[PDB]
Amino acid sequence: NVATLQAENV
Amino acid sequence: NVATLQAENV
Amino acid sequence: SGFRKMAFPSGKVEGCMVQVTCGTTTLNGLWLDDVVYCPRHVICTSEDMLNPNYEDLLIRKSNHNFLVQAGNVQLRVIGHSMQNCVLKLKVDTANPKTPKYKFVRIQPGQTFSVLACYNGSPSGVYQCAMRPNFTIKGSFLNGSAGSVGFNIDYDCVSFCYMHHMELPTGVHAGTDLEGNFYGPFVDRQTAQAAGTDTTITVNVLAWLYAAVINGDRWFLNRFTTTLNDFNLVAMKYNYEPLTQDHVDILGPLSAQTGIAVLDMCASLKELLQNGMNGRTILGSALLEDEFTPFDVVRQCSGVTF
Amino acid sequence: SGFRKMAFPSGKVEGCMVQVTCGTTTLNGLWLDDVVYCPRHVICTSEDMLNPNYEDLLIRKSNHNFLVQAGNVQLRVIGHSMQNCVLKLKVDTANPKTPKYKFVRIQPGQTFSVLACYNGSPSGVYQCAMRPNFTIKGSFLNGSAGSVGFNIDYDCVSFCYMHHMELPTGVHAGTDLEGNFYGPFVDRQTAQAAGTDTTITVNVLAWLYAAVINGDRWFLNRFTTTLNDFNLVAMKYNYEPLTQDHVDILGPLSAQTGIAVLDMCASLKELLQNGMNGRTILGSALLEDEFTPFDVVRQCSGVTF
Repeated sequence: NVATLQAENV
Repeated sequence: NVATLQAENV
Repeated sequence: SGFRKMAFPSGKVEGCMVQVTCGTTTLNGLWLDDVVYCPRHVICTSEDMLNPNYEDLLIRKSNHNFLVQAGNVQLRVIGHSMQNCVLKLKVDTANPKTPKYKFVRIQPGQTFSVLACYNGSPSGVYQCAMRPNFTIKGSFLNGSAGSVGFNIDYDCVSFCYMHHMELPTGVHAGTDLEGNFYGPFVDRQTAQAAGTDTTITVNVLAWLYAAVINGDRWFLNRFTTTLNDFNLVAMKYNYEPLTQDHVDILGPLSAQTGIAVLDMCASLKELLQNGMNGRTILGSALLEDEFTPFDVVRQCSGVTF
Repeated sequence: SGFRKMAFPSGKVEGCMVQVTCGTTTLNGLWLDDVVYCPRHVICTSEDMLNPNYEDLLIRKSNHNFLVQAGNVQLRVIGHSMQNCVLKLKVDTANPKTPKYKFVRIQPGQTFSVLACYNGSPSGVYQCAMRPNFTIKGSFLNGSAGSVGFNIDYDCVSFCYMHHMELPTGVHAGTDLEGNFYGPFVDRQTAQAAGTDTTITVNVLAWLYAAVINGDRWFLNRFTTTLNDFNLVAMKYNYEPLTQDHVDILGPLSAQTGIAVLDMCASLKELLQNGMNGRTILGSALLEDEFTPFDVVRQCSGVTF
């Protein structure tokens, strides 16, 4: 349950 | 209580 | 994560919007190649909108009666003709910002993005659905006719709607880009009513799968149902009947979450018979029906254009 | 008539979106003039995101480590530097589609439009609000960082947000265009929680005036109240306190409908103490708080750009 840095693809 | 043709300005 | 009413990027459509003035009447036009498309009631005066004969009104006009403005430049009209309820104004210049486009007509329950415009200038963009009674619950003021609804696939803009009028109930009516109205509405300022609307059931289930994907599972239950027992409850709550094709369309979302469609239908059955009891799904207290299964897959998989 | 979550036209912002790759990490960048702005965790590896020192990570990199792509063209990076949490990549070409723009920082309760992007390509546009806990309830997946929030006034794009991360609760955090985070969030993949959120009261009243403008008046009552008696009830229901400036901001909508603000506050008091009792306001069962007073005036008066 930690934050997510939203990089890479998709 | 009739329909409105939505032309002219604004 | 997260789920919002997301509209398509409007840049491609913005470059095709012009202002069409005829007399004291003005509205928005769609400029693709050397043709400008606009609703035909631009040739109407305020006193000529109760019972207008557009065939008579149009032959009473010349090319010079149509003021077409693209920004500062005034487009020269060199041809005019009527196609059902739209006007095709041939101009001497092809729109250099013309994208790969299509003219499609959508089915009730399908969604699209609206670029509300006034005087040819875009004012906002929002998402809409074609209601089962062929109306749309939009946001339109006087002078918004000629605004278009559209979808985008890859590079191609699929134009599917053009705005025309507002019904007395506040809902709006319009045509496809060939000028054929959606539903039994005519472009006269007369008393007109839409058929009673129903809830798009397959969209509610798709929106329920969107909630499961984003961690909202409080409505799930161990129970299942058959397509016939669910449809008997859907009819009582003014929901559209669920077909086997609907169950097949929801296939991807069903496998991605591991929830069978008929199992999800049992959750909808309970929500319809018991309500939500102060709870919310995806930040809403009502069952949302303006998200197609493709809309959910698009938002939750990050498809770009 | 009608009221929707309407976002600004995204065309001006679409022309400034690029893809920034550094190593195996890629995200979206904002290209204005000869500078590309992107979140700084693009210089991070998957194993270097729990406790990263961006000062060390950045001096470990050269200009040739940054792959900047604008469509098919690869932009040549000729300078790089850090500004708090964003990266400024100087490139040899100025963006020819650069609009008149601004870098502003907004207050909690203000709204803006988000252009969610992936690999530099726009995927959708929706409306958002800066929550009182400095989070936003967005729709973002992996690879969406670098997407920007913005408002548009006349011809000027006021950039006010850049996307960075998603909190464990599903809400999202980010910075202004100078790289300063909104709220007490840092760009580390660590356990982080936002402060408890509250309802933006002045927005709910503005949304109530939008309902009155569109024929929804079932919640109106003959009663009035004082600012102090209303705020005592607002605090009990986790609403923000209403200030005299709020009453002054709601002035235009108050005079346009002939409903005093304190009279409208009495309707909100009743809705909070009694609920809606199966009713809906503007097609919603919840009191909407993501519409500023300007948002209502913009939608209901047809302001274009």
